[PDB]
Amino acid sequence: ESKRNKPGKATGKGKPVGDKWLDDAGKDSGAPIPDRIADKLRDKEFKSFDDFRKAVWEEVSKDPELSKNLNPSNKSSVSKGYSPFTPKNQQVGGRKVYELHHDKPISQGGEVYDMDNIRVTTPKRHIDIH
Amino acid sequence: KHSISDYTEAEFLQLVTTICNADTSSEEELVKLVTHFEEMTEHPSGSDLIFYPKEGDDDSPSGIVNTVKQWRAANGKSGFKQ
Ligand SMILES: [Zn+2]
Repeated sequence: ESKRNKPGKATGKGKPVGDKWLDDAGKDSGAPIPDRIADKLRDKEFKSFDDFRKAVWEEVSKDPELSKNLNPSNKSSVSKGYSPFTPKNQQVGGRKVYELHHDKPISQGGEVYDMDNIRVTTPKRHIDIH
Repeated sequence: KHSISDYTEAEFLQLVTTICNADTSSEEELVKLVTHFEEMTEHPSGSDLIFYPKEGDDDSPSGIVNTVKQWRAANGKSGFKQ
């Protein structure tokens, strides 16, 4: 009953990001996948989009430029491949963590594992987009 | 565990420690704990106490417990068991 659950290889370049990377997640189309993360995940095979999601947050945990902007609690989360918690004001009910979003929707032929088609969003911003 | 007065301070510290260390079998489990934490403390900052401390706030498990303890004391709320 899904497309996100079909295996595929990660592609795409991502974009340079700074300390406000995750601040960008609650705005516009969301924040890009960092070029630094894209370099690490390119050409790796993933069994589902969720496995890709886990890999993104594990790479964030391992990247000093990205992880330095998460507090000790959020560091513990990303170390486990969990998505980090957003600020309270960007949460919506039980959706409390950053969500990966497909800029061109998969339901519309958008690429599942092309990082240039992926954005990091807060729950509030993601819901508003859709 | 229906309210924070059901917790001794030491029990509450265990909850907070679990959350801070992401010491769960799934993200779903962790999110549920965080929700429970917010329901217990009744603090306006919610999960920000754990993940987005205000400048100067101690976001270690003991620091978070103290903040909660002091806030509840200062704002007319019941405290920990014992
Ligand atoms: Zn989306």
